[PDB]
Amino acid sequence: SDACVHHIKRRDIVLKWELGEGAFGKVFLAECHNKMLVAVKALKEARQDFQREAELLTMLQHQHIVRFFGVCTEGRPLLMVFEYMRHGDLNRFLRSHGPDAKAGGEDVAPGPLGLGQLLAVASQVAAGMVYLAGLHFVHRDLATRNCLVGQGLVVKIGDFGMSRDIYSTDYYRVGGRTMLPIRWMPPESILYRKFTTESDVWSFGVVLWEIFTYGKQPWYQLSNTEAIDCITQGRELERPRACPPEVYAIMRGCWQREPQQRHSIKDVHARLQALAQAPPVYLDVL
Ligand SMILES: Cc1cn(-c2cc(NC(=O)c3cc4cc(c3C)C#Cc3cnc5ccc(nn35)N(C)CCNC(=O)CCCCO4)cc(C(F)(F)F)c2)cn1
Repeated sequence: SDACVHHIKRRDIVLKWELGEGAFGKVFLAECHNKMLVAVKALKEARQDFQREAELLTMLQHQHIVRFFGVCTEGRPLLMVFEYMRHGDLNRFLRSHGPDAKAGGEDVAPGPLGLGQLLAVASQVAAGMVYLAGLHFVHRDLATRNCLVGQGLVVKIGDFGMSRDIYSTDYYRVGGRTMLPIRWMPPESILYRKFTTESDVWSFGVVLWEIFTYGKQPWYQLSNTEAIDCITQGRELERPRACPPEVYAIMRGCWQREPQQRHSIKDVHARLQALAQAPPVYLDVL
Protein backbone atom coordinates (compact mmCIF):
# COMPACT_ATOMS: atom_id res chain seq x y z
CA SER A 1 0.00 0.00 0.00
CA ASP A 2 2.01 2.94 -1.33
CA ALA A 3 -0.82 5.45 -1.79
CA CYS A 4 -4.00 5.77 0.27
CA VAL A 5 -7.59 5.58 -0.94
CA HIS A 6 -10.29 7.93 0.35
CA HIS A 7 -13.31 6.28 1.97
CA ILE A 8 -16.97 7.24 1.73
CA LYS A 9 -19.58 6.33 4.35
CA ARG A 10 -22.44 4.20 3.02
CA ARG A 11 -24.89 6.73 4.48
CA ASP A 12 -23.62 9.24 1.92
CA ILE A 13 -24.34 6.93 -1.02
CA VAL A 14 -28.00 6.75 -2.04
CA LEU A 15 -28.67 4.46 -5.01
CA LYS A 16 -31.26 5.83 -7.44
CA TRP A 17 -31.26 3.31 -10.30
CA GLU A 18 -29.00 1.06 -12.37
CA LEU A 19 -27.03 2.40 -15.34
CA GLY A 20 -25.78 -0.96 -16.58
CA GLU A 21 -24.84 -4.49 -15.55
CA GLY A 22 -21.53 -6.29 -16.03
CA ALA A 23 -20.24 -9.82 -15.49
CA PHE A 24 -18.24 -8.67 -12.48
CA GLY A 25 -19.72 -5.28 -11.62
CA LYS A 26 -22.84 -3.12 -11.40
CA VAL A 27 -23.11 0.60 -12.12
CA PHE A 28 -25.84 2.54 -10.33
CA LEU A 29 -26.69 6.22 -10.50
CA ALA A 30 -26.42 7.51 -6.93
CA GLU A 31 -25.93 10.63 -4.83
CA CYS A 32 -23.07 11.44 -2.47
CA HIS A 33 -22.98 13.99 0.35
CA ASN A 34 -19.18 14.17 0.68
CA LYS A 35 -24.84 17.39 -3.10
CA MET A 36 -24.13 15.81 -6.48
CA LEU A 37 -24.80 12.65 -8.48
CA VAL A 38 -22.19 9.90 -8.78
CA ALA A 39 -21.66 6.56 -10.53
CA VAL A 40 -20.97 3.67 -8.17
CA LYS A 41 -19.47 0.27 -9.00
CA ALA A 42 -20.65 -2.77 -7.02
CA LEU A 43 -18.32 -5.77 -6.94
CA LYS A 44 -19.99 -9.07 -7.86
CA GLU A 45 -18.25 -11.62 -5.64
CA ALA A 46 -11.87 -10.17 -6.39
CA ARG A 47 -11.53 -8.30 -3.10
CA GLN A 48 -7.79 -8.07 -3.77
CA ASP A 49 -8.52 -6.79 -7.28
CA PHE A 50 -10.78 -4.23 -5.62
CA GLN A 51 -8.17 -2.55 -3.43
CA ARG A 52 -5.42 -2.88 -6.05
CA GLU A 53 -7.51 -1.08 -8.66
CA ALA A 54 -8.62 1.62 -6.22
CA GLU A 55 -4.99 2.26 -5.29
CA LEU A 56 -4.21 2.65 -8.99
CA LEU A 57 -7.37 4.65 -9.69
CA THR A 58 -6.46 7.09 -6.92
CA MET A 59 -2.98 7.76 -8.31
CA LEU A 60 -4.43 8.59 -11.73
CA GLN A 61 -5.78 12.15 -11.51
CA HIS A 62 -6.24 14.29 -14.58
CA GLN A 63 -8.53 16.42 -16.59
CA HIS A 64 -9.17 13.67 -19.15
CA ILE A 65 -9.16 10.69 -16.78
CA VAL A 66 -12.45 9.74 -15.11
CA ARG A 67 -12.53 11.36 -11.68
CA PHE A 68 -12.26 8.73 -8.94
CA PHE A 69 -13.84 9.82 -5.65
CA GLY A 70 -13.16 6.82 -3.42
CA VAL A 71 -14.53 3.55 -2.08
CA CYS A 72 -16.91 2.19 0.56
CA THR A 73 -15.89 -0.88 2.55
CA GLU A 74 -18.13 -0.43 5.59
CA GLY A 75 -20.59 -3.04 4.35
CA ARG A 76 -20.86 -5.34 1.34
CA PRO A 77 -21.21 -4.98 -1.56
CA LEU A 78 -17.96 -3.04 -1.94
CA LEU A 79 -18.40 0.24 -3.79
CA MET A 80 -16.34 2.35 -6.19
CA VAL A 81 -17.55 5.94 -6.47
CA PHE A 82 -17.02 7.57 -9.86
CA GLU A 83 -18.29 10.91 -11.16
CA TYR A 84 -21.36 10.83 -13.39
CA MET A 85 -20.81 11.37 -17.11
CA ARG A 86 -24.04 12.58 -18.71
CA HIS A 87 -23.63 11.24 -22.25
CA GLY A 88 -22.31 7.77 -21.41
CA ASP A 89 -19.40 6.32 -23.37
CA LEU A 90 -17.88 8.06 -26.40
CA ASN A 91 -18.76 5.31 -28.88
CA ARG A 92 -22.49 5.49 -28.18
CA PHE A 93 -22.16 9.27 -28.24
CA LEU A 94 -20.46 9.41 -31.64
CA ARG A 95 -22.99 7.06 -33.22
CA SER A 96 -26.02 9.01 -31.98
CA HIS A 97 -24.56 12.17 -33.52
CA GLY A 98 -23.56 10.76 -36.89
CA PRO A 99 -25.39 10.97 -40.24
CA ASP A 100 -26.86 7.53 -39.53
CA ALA A 101 -29.13 8.03 -36.49
CA LYS A 102 -31.78 9.11 -35.35
CA ALA A 103 -32.72 17.92 -33.31
CA GLY A 104 -30.19 19.70 -31.10
CA GLY A 105 -29.29 19.17 -27.46
CA GLU A 106 -27.78 21.04 -24.52
CA ASP A 107 -24.12 20.20 -25.09
CA VAL A 108 -24.18 19.59 -28.84
CA ALA A 109 -25.47 21.03 -32.12
CA PRO A 110 -28.22 19.17 -34.07
CA GLY A 111 -25.42 17.23 -35.77
CA PRO A 112 -23.61 15.56 -37.46
CA LEU A 113 -20.58 16.58 -35.38
CA GLY A 114 -18.62 19.19 -37.32
CA LEU A 115 -14.86 19.19 -37.85
CA GLY A 116 -14.39 21.55 -34.91
CA GLN A 117 -16.26 19.20 -32.58
CA LEU A 118 -14.42 16.07 -33.72
CA LEU A 119 -11.06 17.82 -33.32
CA ALA A 120 -12.16 18.94 -29.86
CA VAL A 121 -13.08 15.40 -28.83
CA ALA A 122 -9.89 13.97 -30.35
CA SER A 123 -7.64 16.44 -28.54
CA GLN A 124 -9.12 15.61 -25.13
CA VAL A 125 -8.51 11.89 -25.58
CA ALA A 126 -5.00 12.67 -26.81
CA ALA A 127 -4.38 15.01 -23.88
CA GLY A 128 -5.37 12.28 -21.44
CA MET A 129 -3.09 9.76 -23.13
CA VAL A 130 -0.09 12.07 -22.80
CA TYR A 131 -0.67 12.01 -19.05
CA LEU A 132 -0.79 8.21 -19.00
CA ALA A 133 2.24 8.00 -21.29
CA GLY A 134 3.89 10.60 -19.08
CA LEU A 135 3.40 8.26 -16.14
CA HIS A 136 4.44 5.48 -18.52
CA PHE A 137 1.09 3.83 -17.84
CA VAL A 138 -0.05 1.43 -20.55
CA HIS A 139 -3.74 1.43 -21.44
CA ARG A 140 -4.04 -1.92 -23.21
CA ASP A 141 -7.64 -1.42 -24.34
CA LEU A 142 -7.87 2.08 -25.82
CA ALA A 143 -11.11 2.69 -27.73
CA THR A 144 -14.11 5.00 -27.95
CA ARG A 145 -16.05 2.53 -25.80
CA ASN A 146 -13.55 3.12 -23.00
CA CYS A 147 -13.98 6.89 -23.05
CA LEU A 148 -16.79 8.78 -21.30
CA VAL A 149 -18.54 12.00 -22.31
CA GLY A 150 -19.87 14.45 -19.73
CA GLN A 151 -22.05 17.54 -19.48
CA GLY A 152 -20.31 20.12 -21.65
CA LEU A 153 -18.75 17.72 -24.15
CA VAL A 154 -15.81 16.91 -21.89
CA VAL A 155 -14.24 13.56 -22.75
CA LYS A 156 -12.53 11.35 -20.17
CA ILE A 157 -11.06 7.86 -20.46
CA GLY A 158 -13.51 5.50 -18.76
CA ASP A 159 -14.01 1.70 -18.76
CA PHE A 160 -12.80 -1.20 -19.37
CA GLY A 161 -15.94 -1.53 -17.18
CA MET A 162 -17.59 -4.61 -18.69
CA SER A 163 -16.68 -3.39 -22.20
CA ARG A 164 -15.93 -7.06 -22.85
CA ASP A 165 -19.56 -7.74 -21.91
CA ILE A 166 -21.28 -4.82 -23.63
CA TYR A 167 -19.19 -4.60 -26.80
CA SER A 168 -18.37 -8.31 -27.04
CA THR A 169 -18.10 -7.90 -30.81
CA ASP A 170 -15.02 -5.70 -30.40
CA TYR A 171 -13.02 -8.50 -28.76
CA TYR A 172 -11.48 -11.69 -30.11
CA ARG A 173 -11.73 -14.49 -27.56
CA VAL A 174 -8.30 -16.11 -27.56
CA GLY A 175 -8.32 -19.69 -26.26
CA GLY A 176 -11.10 -20.80 -23.94
CA ARG A 177 -10.78 -17.65 -21.86
CA THR A 178 -9.31 -14.14 -22.51
CA MET A 179 -10.44 -11.48 -24.99
CA LEU A 180 -8.32 -9.31 -27.28
CA PRO A 181 -9.36 -6.06 -29.01
CA ILE A 182 -7.24 -7.07 -32.01
CA ARG A 183 -8.76 -4.36 -34.22
CA TRP A 184 -7.22 -1.76 -31.91
CA MET A 185 -3.99 -3.70 -31.45
CA PRO A 186 -0.66 -3.01 -33.24
CA PRO A 187 1.32 -5.69 -35.16
CA GLU A 188 3.81 -6.21 -32.32
CA SER A 189 0.89 -6.87 -29.96
CA ILE A 190 -0.67 -9.40 -32.33
CA LEU A 191 2.48 -11.26 -33.36
CA TYR A 192 5.05 -10.95 -30.58
CA ARG A 193 2.25 -9.98 -28.18
CA LYS A 194 4.15 -7.05 -26.67
CA PHE A 195 2.40 -3.97 -25.31
CA THR A 196 4.11 -0.59 -24.91
CA THR A 197 3.31 3.12 -24.91
CA GLU A 198 3.96 3.02 -28.65
CA SER A 199 1.37 0.25 -28.80
CA ASP A 200 -1.11 2.73 -27.35
CA VAL A 201 -0.44 5.46 -29.90
CA TRP A 202 -1.34 2.86 -32.53
CA SER A 203 -4.64 2.37 -30.73
CA PHE A 204 -5.24 6.12 -30.65
CA GLY A 205 -4.92 6.35 -34.43
CA VAL A 206 -7.67 3.75 -34.47
CA VAL A 207 -9.56 5.85 -31.91
CA LEU A 208 -8.93 8.94 -34.03
CA TRP A 209 -10.31 6.89 -36.91
CA GLU A 210 -13.50 6.05 -34.98
CA ILE A 211 -14.22 9.73 -34.30
CA PHE A 212 -14.21 10.81 -37.95
CA THR A 213 -16.16 7.65 -38.78
CA TYR A 214 -18.80 8.40 -36.13
CA GLY A 215 -18.53 5.29 -33.98
CA LYS A 216 -18.18 2.58 -36.63
CA GLN A 217 -16.13 -0.51 -35.83
CA PRO A 218 -12.62 -0.61 -37.35
CA TRP A 219 -12.33 -3.34 -39.98
CA TYR A 220 -16.11 -3.79 -39.91
CA GLN A 221 -15.28 -4.94 -43.43
CA LEU A 222 -13.81 -8.18 -42.08
CA SER A 223 -14.10 -10.96 -39.52
CA ASN A 224 -11.74 -11.39 -36.57
CA THR A 225 -9.28 -13.63 -38.43
CA GLU A 226 -9.36 -11.48 -41.56
CA ALA A 227 -8.77 -8.41 -39.40
CA ILE A 228 -5.76 -10.11 -37.82
CA ASP A 229 -4.34 -10.78 -41.28
CA CYS A 230 -4.81 -7.27 -42.71
CA ILE A 231 -3.07 -5.78 -39.68
CA THR A 232 -0.37 -8.46 -39.87
CA GLN A 233 0.30 -7.84 -43.57
CA GLY A 234 0.42 -4.12 -42.84
CA ARG A 235 -2.84 -3.00 -44.43
CA GLU A 236 -3.97 0.42 -43.20
CA LEU A 237 -7.46 1.79 -42.60
CA GLU A 238 -8.74 4.10 -45.33
CA ARG A 239 -9.36 7.78 -44.62
CA PRO A 240 -12.96 8.25 -43.44
CA ARG A 241 -15.10 10.67 -45.47
CA ALA A 242 -15.48 13.14 -42.60
CA CYS A 243 -11.70 13.18 -42.10
CA PRO A 244 -9.63 15.88 -43.85
CA PRO A 245 -6.22 14.89 -45.33
CA GLU A 246 -4.63 17.06 -42.61
CA VAL A 247 -5.99 14.72 -39.94
CA TYR A 248 -5.43 11.46 -41.82
CA ALA A 249 -1.72 12.28 -41.81
CA ILE A 250 -1.94 12.16 -38.02
CA MET A 251 -3.54 8.71 -38.18
CA ARG A 252 -0.80 7.33 -40.43
CA GLY A 253 1.73 8.95 -38.11
CA CYS A 254 0.30 6.64 -35.47
CA TRP A 255 0.28 3.68 -37.85
CA GLN A 256 3.98 3.15 -38.54
CA ARG A 257 4.87 -0.55 -38.35
CA GLU A 258 8.00 0.08 -36.30
CA PRO A 259 6.61 1.35 -32.94
CA GLN A 260 9.45 3.83 -32.48
CA GLN A 261 8.92 5.25 -35.99
CA ARG A 262 5.51 6.35 -34.73
CA HIS A 263 5.02 9.88 -33.44
CA SER A 264 4.89 10.60 -29.71
CA ILE A 265 1.44 11.11 -28.20
CA LYS A 266 2.70 14.48 -26.96
CA ASP A 267 3.28 15.46 -30.59
CA VAL A 268 -0.02 14.01 -31.81
CA HIS A 269 -1.95 15.93 -29.16
CA ALA A 270 0.00 19.05 -30.14
CA ARG A 271 -1.27 18.78 -33.71
CA LEU A 272 -4.83 17.98 -32.66
CA GLN A 273 -5.03 20.78 -30.10
CA ALA A 274 -3.80 23.38 -32.58
CA LEU A 275 -6.42 22.35 -35.15
CA ALA A 276 -9.13 22.50 -32.48
CA GLN A 277 -8.96 26.17 -31.47
CA ALA A 278 -7.92 27.13 -34.99
CA PRO A 279 -10.03 30.00 -36.41
CA PRO A 280 -13.14 29.04 -38.45
CA VAL A 281 -11.79 30.23 -41.83
CA TYR A 282 -8.84 27.86 -41.35
CA LEU A 283 -11.08 24.84 -40.75
CA ASP A 284 -13.66 25.65 -43.44
CA VAL A 285 -10.94 25.25 -46.05
CA LEU A 286 -9.64 21.98 -44.55
C1 LIG B 1 -5.00 -2.78 -15.28
C2 LIG B 1 -5.97 -1.72 -14.71
C3 LIG B 1 -6.64 -0.76 -15.46
N1 LIG B 1 -7.39 -0.04 -14.57
C4 LIG B 1 -8.27 1.08 -14.92
C5 LIG B 1 -9.65 1.05 -14.65
C6 LIG B 1 -10.48 2.14 -15.00
N2 LIG B 1 -11.89 2.05 -14.72
C7 LIG B 1 -12.94 2.81 -15.41
O1 LIG B 1 -12.62 3.59 -16.33
C8 LIG B 1 -14.45 2.59 -15.09
C9 LIG B 1 -14.81 1.33 -14.59
C10 LIG B 1 -16.16 1.03 -14.30
C11 LIG B 1 -17.15 1.97 -14.54
C12 LIG B 1 -16.82 3.24 -15.05
C13 LIG B 1 -15.48 3.55 -15.35
C14 LIG B 1 -15.21 5.01 -15.93
C15 LIG B 1 -17.94 4.19 -15.28
C16 LIG B 1 -18.85 4.94 -15.47
C17 LIG B 1 -20.03 5.89 -15.74
C18 LIG B 1 -20.23 7.24 -15.39
N3 LIG B 1 -21.47 7.59 -15.88
C19 LIG B 1 -22.02 6.50 -16.52
C20 LIG B 1 -23.29 6.34 -17.20
C21 LIG B 1 -23.57 5.06 -17.77
C22 LIG B 1 -22.55 4.04 -17.61
N4 LIG B 1 -21.43 4.30 -16.97
N5 LIG B 1 -21.17 5.50 -16.44
N6 LIG B 1 -22.74 2.73 -18.14
C23 LIG B 1 -22.93 2.53 -19.53
C24 LIG B 1 -22.74 1.56 -17.20
C25 LIG B 1 -21.52 0.60 -17.45
N7 LIG B 1 -21.98 -0.78 -17.34
C26 LIG B 1 -21.18 -1.82 -16.63
O2 LIG B 1 -21.61 -2.96 -16.56
C27 LIG B 1 -19.84 -1.49 -15.99
C28 LIG B 1 -19.48 -2.43 -14.83
C29 LIG B 1 -18.47 -1.82 -13.85
C30 LIG B 1 -17.79 -0.59 -14.45
O3 LIG B 1 -16.59 -0.23 -13.78
C31 LIG B 1 -9.90 3.26 -15.64
C32 LIG B 1 -8.52 3.28 -15.92
C33 LIG B 1 -7.89 4.52 -16.62
F1 LIG B 1 -7.71 4.24 -17.91
F2 LIG B 1 -8.71 5.59 -16.54
F3 LIG B 1 -6.72 4.79 -16.05
C34 LIG B 1 -7.71 2.21 -15.56
C35 LIG B 1 -7.18 -0.54 -13.36
N8 LIG B 1 -6.32 -1.58 -13.42
